[PDB]
Amino acid sequence: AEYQNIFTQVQVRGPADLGMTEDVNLANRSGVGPFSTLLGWFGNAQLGPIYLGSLGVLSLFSGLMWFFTIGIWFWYQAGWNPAVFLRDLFFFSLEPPAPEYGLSFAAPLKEGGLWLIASFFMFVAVWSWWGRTYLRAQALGMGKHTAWAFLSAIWLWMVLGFIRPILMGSWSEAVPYGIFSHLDWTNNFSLVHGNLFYNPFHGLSIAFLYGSALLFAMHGATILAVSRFGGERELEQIADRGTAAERAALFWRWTMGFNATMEGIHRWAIWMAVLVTLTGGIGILLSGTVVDNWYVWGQNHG
Amino acid sequence: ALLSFERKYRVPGGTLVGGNLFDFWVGPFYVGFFGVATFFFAALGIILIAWSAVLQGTWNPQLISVYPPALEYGLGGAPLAKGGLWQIITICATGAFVSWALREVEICRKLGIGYHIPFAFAFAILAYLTLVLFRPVMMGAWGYAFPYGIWTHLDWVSNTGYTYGNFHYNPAHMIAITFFFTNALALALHGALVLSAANPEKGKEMRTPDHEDTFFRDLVGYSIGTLGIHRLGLLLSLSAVFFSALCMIITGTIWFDQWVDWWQWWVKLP
Amino acid sequence: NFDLASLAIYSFWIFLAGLIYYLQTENMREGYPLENEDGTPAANQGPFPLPKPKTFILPHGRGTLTVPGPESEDRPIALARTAVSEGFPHAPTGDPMKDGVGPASWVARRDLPELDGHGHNKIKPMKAAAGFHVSAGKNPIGLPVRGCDLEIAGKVVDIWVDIPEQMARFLEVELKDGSTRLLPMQMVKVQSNRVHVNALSSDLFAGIPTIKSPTEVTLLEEDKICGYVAGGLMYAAPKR
Ligand code: BCL
Ligand code: BCL
Ligand code: BCL
Ligand code: BCL
Ligand SMILES: CC[C@H]1c2cc3[nH]c4c(c3C)C(=O)[C@H](C(=O)OC)c4c3nc(cc4[nH]c(cc(n2)[C@@H]1C)c(C(C)=O)c4C)[C@@H](C)[C@@H]3CCC(=O)OC/C=C(/C)CCC[C@H](C)CCC[C@H](C)CCCC(C)C
Ligand SMILES: CC[C@H]1c2cc3[nH]c4c(c3C)C(=O)[C@H](C(=O)OC)c4c3nc(cc4[nH]c(cc(n2)[C@@H]1C)c(C(C)=O)c4C)[C@@H](C)[C@@H]3CCC(=O)OC/C=C(\C)CCC[C@H](C)CCC[C@H](C)CCCC(C)C
Ligand SMILES: CCCCCCCC/C=C/CCCCCCCC(=O)OC[C@H](O)CO
Ligand SMILES: CCCCCCCC/C=C\CCCCCCCC(=O)OC[C@H](O)CO
Ligand SMILES: CCCCCCCCCCCC[N+](C)(C)[O-]
Ligand SMILES: CCCCCCCCCCCC[N+](C)(C)[O-]
Ligand SMILES: CCCCCCCCCCCC[N+](C)(C)[O-]
Ligand SMILES: CCCCCCCCCCCC[N+](C)(C)[O-]
Ligand SMILES: CCCCCCCCCCCC[N+](C)(C)[O-]
Ligand SMILES: CCCCCCCCCCCC[N+](C)(C)[O-]
Ligand SMILES: CCCCCCCCCCCC[N+](C)(C)[O-]
Ligand SMILES: [Fe+3]
Repeated sequence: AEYQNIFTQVQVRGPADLGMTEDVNLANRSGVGPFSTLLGWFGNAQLGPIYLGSLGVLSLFSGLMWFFTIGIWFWYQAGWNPAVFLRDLFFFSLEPPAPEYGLSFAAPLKEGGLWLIASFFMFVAVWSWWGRTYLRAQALGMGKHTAWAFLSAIWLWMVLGFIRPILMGSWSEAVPYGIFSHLDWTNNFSLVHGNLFYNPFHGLSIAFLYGSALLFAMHGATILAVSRFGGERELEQIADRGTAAERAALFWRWTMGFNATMEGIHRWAIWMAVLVTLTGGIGILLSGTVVDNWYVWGQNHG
Repeated sequence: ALLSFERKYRVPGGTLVGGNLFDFWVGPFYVGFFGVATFFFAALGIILIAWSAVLQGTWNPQLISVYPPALEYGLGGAPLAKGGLWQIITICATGAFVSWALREVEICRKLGIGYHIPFAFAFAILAYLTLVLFRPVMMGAWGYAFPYGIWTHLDWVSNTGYTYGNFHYNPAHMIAITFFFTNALALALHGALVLSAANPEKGKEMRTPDHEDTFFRDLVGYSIGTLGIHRLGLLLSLSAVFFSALCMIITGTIWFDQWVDWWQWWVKLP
Repeated sequence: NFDLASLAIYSFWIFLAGLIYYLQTENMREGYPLENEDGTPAANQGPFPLPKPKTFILPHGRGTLTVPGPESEDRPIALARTAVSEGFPHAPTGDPMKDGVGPASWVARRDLPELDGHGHNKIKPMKAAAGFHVSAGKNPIGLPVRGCDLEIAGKVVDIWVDIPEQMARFLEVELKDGSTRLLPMQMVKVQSNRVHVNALSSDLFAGIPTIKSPTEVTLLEEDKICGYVAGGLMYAAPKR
């Protein structure tokens, strides 16, 4: 086979890379983990170090408390028997309070109270994780693009679980914590709202989800196709354009009539992906609060 | 016109078919034999869509819809206006998509670059063919294919979906979705990471790839690397489309019942 | 604009058009304005304007890049226009592999090595890379390098590695006259007994451009090396 740069042929190692220091509080850095030659066929072999500060400990603890709040509820639905637990694990479900409890936190533990406890733990874990993605860039002197893109995903999860349920009047509108049940929630969401395919923000969300697989296939293939010219060293190609960046651009110019730059393709990329959950969150948020039936809404507009 | 650096690359050579006969450009676009083939297939399929629009009686592109033949036609040809135009448009579509990929190969050769892009494009083409060819042949009728209309083909997705219950329970569908979501997550993170290095905080020099690795190690304890993320992005998006085709090739053909029951291989073990 | 959903969707569409227009101009920071084939600017540039310049401050005192700005190849291009009409290939006026045109092209990058985060050469032969060694896969050092003519051009005497990213990027290969050339890692196939190079025949290795220092490689040198090697796919093809 003419070499395709999809699996490293010769792995190399030196002293473990401890990373840039900049303004990182090195106290909160772990040691280096084990090297994985298996991973090294596809990407880097080095594992760690990781950074765990105040925020990371908070998010981890709160995240485990979310997982164990759903875990104990799954054991109680399994009558505490390890066989029904392992067998029906995808069927268990920690459901929100019923619509009568409204936006109240007085729901008993066994019909919405434990969901509210879990959601609180999840809300703390996610938002302290988001602060982490901001602070880890800040400590390194980097832009805040990761935190900003992460906000887009958070917007959807916030609309589904918190903002839309509140504007609707009851926690019962939020998503259940279960593998199969939240799938069922998703299907029934589209049914009760007159077919989500006619929510034009759902159509945009899909175009960008498809477009993200399109663009990443295009960009990943392109970079591999010019890796023979150092193309994956994208930062130095941005500061000092080489024949990799030029041939990459000319492939696409000659194919479809226009092209990117080494820097600019990553702006197309971040926006393609971010728009998925941005449009999606809007479409969900308008559902039940402004539009009860998307198909019927669609017919009268045009 | 040319990009400022383009001229040194516009040399003869690399064609698969025709020699230097089609070895030229029109504006930015390279032609090549398969450029001429793409143009012919695309123009014809566009003309028949235009004529299927006059047969339908609308010029509103949100309403035009070219349907495949009725299920009773099986895998046989159909008169123009009852699946024939769909049938010829599907042939031109397949011709243009395949020509496009071969034109891409000629472009790779003239530029001296790997062939990863037309290879990746082929996954999309096989997903299209899974839906308009492999699955309809497996099931015995062209009518199992989707119609060529902006909104009718969404109705096709919903009809097909709810014929098998909640598709959400199709395990190949679950895998494909997991790849689609993971891909957009990786795309957002890859775009964000490069931009956060090339555009650091105000008052800072450009970061280095070492900052990119440090950021993701600090964040999640692992950095896949600058080469790995492009391998991973290709692998995620192509695996998404592979399992999408697999979830549909196993639908209506090997699996006919509602999908929720696939799982009681698990819950009704003794 | 009927209800809030209609205002929202109409708003989002105006935003998306603004976003696409911004994204396209951001992607015109290199290579624009478009030029005619004689190098003069083209009349129709399209409906997107050139972006206002932006600056990058390169680390380690290497200066600042501002883009877009005045472009120039900063090298002679050995090609000649063929047709009075635009859209036809240009003809190499020498050896396209030695001249660096077509798929043998290189860019006049800075004649300095890429540095890592700590300001040290990013790419270093193992012999000067404090601590570096092979960790999995077939160790290529010492094995013969074979061309697309199935003859042996030399032997691998080292590996040039990415120090911060810990990856193999070039094989240093000794030629019959005792000199070395770097081979791009992505253009070789390391096998049980050999390193096969399908882009070049055995006798094209000596024409691989050479580097000034035995323990550092500049970006310019890398471009020259990688373009030459890749250009063999088209220009060494009579021998293949
Ligand atoms: C993939 C699995 C399903 C499917 C399920 C869905 C669902 C569900 C949705 C869409 C949506 C869309 N799909 Mg569909 N769709 C399928 C197959 C196709 C094919 C095809 C030849 O295989 C095409 C061209 C389209 C095209 C389209 C667009 C009308 C729209 C946005 C997609 C997008 O941006 O993707 C990513 C690609 C890009 C960003 C690049 C640009 C793509 C351009 C815009 C495609 C235009 C096609 C054009 C209208 C038709 C040919 C034009 C000729 C001149 C005649 N679909 C199959 C049957 N598709 C969404 C929508 O809003 O529909 C109204 C939506 O909600
Ligand atoms: C029967 C089902 C219904 C339907 C019902 C819905 C509903 C309901 C919704 C969607 C939504 C989406 N649908 Mg739809 N959908 C249907 C048909 C389709 C089809 C198709 C071809 O048939 C496709 C391709 C899609 C595609 C899509 C996506 C574009 C979109 C979700 C984006 C995303 O990334 O979410 C995934 C990303 C997230 C949920 C964000 C997650 C962020 C959080 C913060 C992550 C926390 C992780 C947590 C801490 C875990 C820790 C683990 C760690 C490893 C330790 N739909 C039909 C009509 N669809 C959503 C949307 O936006 O609609 C407008 C939505 O809510
Ligand atoms: C978008 C509209 C719907 C929706 C529709 C769908 C559909 C349709 C599908 C999924 C699928 C999944 N969804 Mg969902 N999903 C929604 C919102 C969520 C939220 C959330 C924070 O709101 C979470 C945590 C999940 C989580 C999950 C995973 C179990 C799975 C793969 C997601 C993925 O690729 O992540 C990308 C991220 C990563 C790969 C990194 C992090 C990975 C881990 C696995 C994230 C999940 C943590 C989870 C709590 C762990 C479960 C442990 C076991 C039970 C022991 N969904 C909304 C409500 N989701 C698919 C599936 O397989 O379902 C069975 C599927 O087919
Ligand atoms: C009510 C509907 C049902 C359902 C029923 C179905 C059905 C039915 C199908 C899917 C399929 C898919 N579904 Mg489902 N699905 C549902 C719920 C979901 C949810 C969700 C959030 O709940 C999600 C995320 C998904 C996700 C997905 C993907 C795994 C997949 C679509 C991508 C694909 O195959 O692309 C593949 C890409 C393509 C086909 C595009 C090919 C483009 C070609 C090669 C070239 C186009 C060129 C163009 C014409 C040029 C135009 C001009 C230029 C623009 C200038 N489904 C519900 C439960 N789902 C589809 C699938 O797997 O298809 C194989 C499918 O058919
Ligand atoms: C553009 C939108 C896309 C997107 C973007 C996005 N997501 C992001 C980001 C961005 C830009 C981040 O920066 C952030 C991140 O850090 O990524 C690496 C994140 C991320 N998106 C994630 C998930 C995710 N994103 C999703 C989607 C998407 N994210 C969109 C498609 C989805 C789905 C359903 O599609 C999921 C599930 C996370 C991996 C991460 C945010 C991490 C977070 O909030 O963590 C909370 C903290 C915890 C500690 C969680 C609880 C712990 C586990 C439940 C533990 C259970 C296991 C058991 C205890 C194991 C341990 C014991 C053994 C080891 C012994
Ligand atoms: C496999 C991973 C993803 C992928 C990859 C991918 N696609 C690619 C490539 C790659 C790597 C290309 O190189 C190629 C390209 O050039 O992109 C710019 C392409 C491309 N992917 C495209 C579209 C596309 N890709 C999609 C998806 C995906 N592409 C996957 C998710 C989707 C959807 C729905 O998800 C769409 C719409 C184009 C932008 C381009 C192919 C361009 C092309 O083939 O041009 C030649 C053909 C024409 C100009 C027109 C032919 C017209 C027909 C004769 C008539 C119309 C028939 C058609 C069936 C009608 C459909 C009606 C709709 C309402 C449903
Ligand atoms: C041994 C004991 C350990 C326990 C082991 C089992 C734990 C499995 C957890 C599954 C959660 C299901 C997640 C799938 C869907 C989550 C969707 C979601 O989070 O919804 C948003 C919500 O409304 C706003 O927070
Ligand atoms: C608590 C959360 C635990 C999360 C555990 C892992 C999460 C994996 C998620 C997505 C895969 C995409 C990850 C890789 C995306 C990297 C973007 C990038 O450019 O990184 C490349 C390289 O690391 C720099 O050179
Ligand atoms: C895929 C993401 C998961 C990778 C997380 C691994 C982090 C490694 C930390 C190892 C700690 C080393 N130690 C024990 C010396 O501290
Ligand atoms: C998404 C992670 C995938 C990583 C899995 C790596 C699989 C092992 C591949 C080994 C390659 C074998 N060989 C001979 C090509 O080197
Ligand atoms: C940042 C990249 C821009 C990609 C553009 C995507 C446009 C998709 C249009 C689909 C239309 C959906 N809808 C409901 C309005 O019909
Ligand atoms: C149907 C919506 C899809 C529209 C996307 C097509 C964009 C074509 C832009 C090509 C630019 C060609 N040209 C001559 C301006 O360089
Ligand atoms: C975009 C958020 C605005 C939400 C407006 C207030 C929502 C409360 C419920 C209103 C009921 C909507 N309705 C009557 C159309 O069904
Ligand atoms: C390449 C995909 C094949 C899709 C459909 C092929 C069916 C052939 C039918 C010929 C058309 C009959 N006719 C001309 C009377 O319409
Ligand atoms: C669907 C999203 C893709 C939008 C396509 C944007 C078309 C850009 C056209 C660039 C014009 C090329 N030109 C003339 C400036 O060289
Ligand atoms: Fe990249």
